[PDB]
Amino acid sequence: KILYTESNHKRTYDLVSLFINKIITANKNEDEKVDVWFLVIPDEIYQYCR
Amino acid sequence: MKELIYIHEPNILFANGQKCADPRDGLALFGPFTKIYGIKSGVVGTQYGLSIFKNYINHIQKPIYNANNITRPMFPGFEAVFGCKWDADNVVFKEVTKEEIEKILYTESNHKRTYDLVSLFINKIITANKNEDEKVDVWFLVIPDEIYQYCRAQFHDQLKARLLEHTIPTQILRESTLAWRDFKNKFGAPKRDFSKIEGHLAWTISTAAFYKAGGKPWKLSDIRSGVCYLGLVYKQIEPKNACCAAQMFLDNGDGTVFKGEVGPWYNQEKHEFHLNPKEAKALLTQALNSYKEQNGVFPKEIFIHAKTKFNGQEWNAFQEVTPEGTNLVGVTITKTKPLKLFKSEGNYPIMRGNAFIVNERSAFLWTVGYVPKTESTLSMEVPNPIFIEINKGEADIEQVLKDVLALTKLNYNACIYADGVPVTLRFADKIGEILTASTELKAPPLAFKYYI
Amino acid sequence: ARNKIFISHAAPDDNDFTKWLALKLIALGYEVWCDVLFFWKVIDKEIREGAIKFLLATSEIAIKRDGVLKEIAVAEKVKKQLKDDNFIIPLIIDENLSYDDLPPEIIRLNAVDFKKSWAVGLQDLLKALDDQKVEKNSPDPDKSNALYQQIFLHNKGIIERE
Amino acid sequence: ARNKIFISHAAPDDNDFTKWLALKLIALGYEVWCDVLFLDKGADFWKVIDKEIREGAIKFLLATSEIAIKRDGVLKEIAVAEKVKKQLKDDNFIIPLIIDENLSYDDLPPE
Amino acid sequence: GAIKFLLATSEIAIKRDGVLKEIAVAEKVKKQLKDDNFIIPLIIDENLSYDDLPPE
Amino acid sequence: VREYPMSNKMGYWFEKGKLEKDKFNKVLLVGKQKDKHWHFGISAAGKLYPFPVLMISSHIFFTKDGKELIESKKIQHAARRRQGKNWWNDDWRNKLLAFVKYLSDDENSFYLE
Ligand SMILES: [Mg+2]
Repeated sequence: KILYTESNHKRTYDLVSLFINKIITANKNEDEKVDVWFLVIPDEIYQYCR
Repeated sequence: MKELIYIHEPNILFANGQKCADPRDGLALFGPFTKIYGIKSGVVGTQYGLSIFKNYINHIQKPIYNANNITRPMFPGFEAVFGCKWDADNVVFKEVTKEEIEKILYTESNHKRTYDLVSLFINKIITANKNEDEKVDVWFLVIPDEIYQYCRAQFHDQLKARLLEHTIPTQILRESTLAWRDFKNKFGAPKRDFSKIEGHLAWTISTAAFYKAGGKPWKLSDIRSGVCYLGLVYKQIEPKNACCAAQMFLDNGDGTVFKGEVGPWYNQEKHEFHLNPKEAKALLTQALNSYKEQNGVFPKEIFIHAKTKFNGQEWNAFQEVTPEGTNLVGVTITKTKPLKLFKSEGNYPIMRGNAFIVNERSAFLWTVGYVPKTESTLSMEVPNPIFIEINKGEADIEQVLKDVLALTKLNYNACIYADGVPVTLRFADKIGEILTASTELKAPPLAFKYYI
Repeated sequence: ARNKIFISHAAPDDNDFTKWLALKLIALGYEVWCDVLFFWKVIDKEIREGAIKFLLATSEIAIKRDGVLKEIAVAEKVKKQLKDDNFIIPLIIDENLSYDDLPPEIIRLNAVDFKKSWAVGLQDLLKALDDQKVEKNSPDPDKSNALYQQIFLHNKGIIERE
Repeated sequence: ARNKIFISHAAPDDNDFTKWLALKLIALGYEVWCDVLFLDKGADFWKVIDKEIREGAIKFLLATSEIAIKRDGVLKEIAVAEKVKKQLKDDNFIIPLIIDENLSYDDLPPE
Repeated sequence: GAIKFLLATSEIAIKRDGVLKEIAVAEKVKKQLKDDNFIIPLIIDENLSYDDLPPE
Repeated sequence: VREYPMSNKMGYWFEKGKLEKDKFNKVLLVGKQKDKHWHFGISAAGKLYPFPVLMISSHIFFTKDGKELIESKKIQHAARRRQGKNWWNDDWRNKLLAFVKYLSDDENSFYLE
């Protein structure tokens, strides 16, 4: 659904907001002391978002 | 002749799912439910404070023996209980000079004095977090006595509040606590004597540090699944009130999840300690959505409890935003009517867990009593029981008693046998004391680690 | 067969250490025999036939206790018949016990250090046990649970009088 | 047969160096006996330290340091090391590995 | 009570663990006394090579 | 009974000398603490829920020479917090029951006009 947005600015910003929001929330709600957040990004993210 | 039903002690899960009734025994025997690799300390104090902190950490490395070992369990040592390492040599120390504290204290404005005292420590903490690559799990603030007594718009509340946007677990330790031997009230004896309770002090401090560093010392399992035990606390701002919510529930893996559920809900009203329909609907939608995202399906019961009674309008709003198939139970827990039970022949108070059922819609519960497990009663004097009233909805008055007693056993800020009031209410109270100590946050963190 | 680890110590004082260690060893699948966990004839019996290791909770009072040295004396005797040099393992716990007041039947031996932290000592003890191939059952929390309650989680019992 | 490389060192600080030294030699396949890494708990350590120096050791490595030469318990391993060296007619037996910066071949024991 | 610890050393007195226990305590006591001239061995066995004794 | 006003309730205690040897039912209800005199006191609030009862609450009041009340609330609270350590479960029960039994008019009750 984020992939199909027309504007490239909206495409890259929403994908960034997708990953960081989950990380940010999981760094405020989860009681787990995560050390490094590893973002295993799918390959569609790399080249479709370009 | 009045009959008192008895509610049995619930069991709290420990390492490998093993059950016990005392955290001070369950941890020392079994170990925490989840183990962390270790705890990187972080200290913001003087050279005196850093020396005290290192001395205390190395002291709790060794076993701690308190005078009455039989009644209060001894402390094996930090690594012996929790299984992780907590060394005093891994300190990312950020020095605070007594002189800058002195120039802060000399300012005429008391509000500016406390703001600057908070700002010193928090800005040093922020600087280290963003500059020092050394990972710090918990920041331990060894404050001197001058801060505690001169500064009295609270130091602790603002300090915990102004760090919320950065999500930094912190632990304030007044140097009077860590160096109690060398803090005497000019008589030649300590101002407060920890000698007979040194082991319990080690228990409390170590448990607080372990929790704030990503470890779960123990979890609960003796609660009904599918129910979202939800607690509200109202705090005064002077003519506004501030509602704060804390929620506890069992997940798909049958693991209790205890987390705050706080959103800003400010009401300015003549009739105080009540919510407008919009605030209540928001409240309940937030909690239900949190349960939905944690478990997928909606709760089978929303066990709303509070220290106050709900009016009609907010309950109608609650029902309106509630989906179908979910029941709402509103319970008021009050601790004001003195019902002091004296045992006929003897010298030790009524056992904890006794319950007096008034009727189908009320009960008395002795969440504080005399616990044989430690042989030490939780109350010096006669313990006042909590009045549990099923204000709204349908419920079993004994089931509510056992549920409240279970909720009284999750205080991570202290490793006592059990809490006098249910933990959700006390932690929501702490949140309200902190979340109302600074500017409104767009999204406060929902982990107690940052508050307690 | 001998598949039990005798734990000797001072009766009124060393209870705390032995209780933790015995429960710790039981939780790991071992078979532990402690007087606090569980008469002189009986004590000797285990050391003479049932015991496979003799762990000495050594402290400034456990070496001045007449009844403990007798358990050491029989332990020295049993150690010889078994042709096992590694029979008596001196768990040193007291802070002020420093390798100069040790009784002569234990001085020749190397202790397991518990003076600085119990956790590393238990880590040391387990290492010695596996190095010496002491057999141990599965740490099932069932029969072990029984001992745990018999020790503390049965004490939780609530007298049911009116 | 004597196919083990004994290591002597000061008890408290030399551990770090010896631990790295012991593991590397083991990783290379050299059999190694360290007084803290291969000593069983509860044994009569001199009984087994002396015995293996006489019987188990084919090389003797001394982690030489400013305190490893002033340590009473190490020189005893040296003193027996010289004796077993004599019977073994192997002059290349004791190898005093010098690690300390401040120790420079002018406060070393005559042995 | 002891001020000196004379060890009647022979090819069997050094294989007697009971005896080795008595040295083990002596040595420590020697450290308590800092008396390096405490254990003063007595070798009567010409069979003993004089150079086959415990490190202590 | 001599009255001492609370914040939101009414306390009642015995002036020293009103009781025989300042004690009743072999239970001391007025005593001495250092330079001050402690006076066991009660406050009554009658409730109809669950069932009609008279909820009584225990208190400790302090006087200088057993005559007039110390006019410092902080001093009174501090004196009580220290005096509370001594008394136990049985000590509070005996004092409360003995103080109530003084109210008795007939053998097994007492009437309110
Ligand atoms: Mg706290």
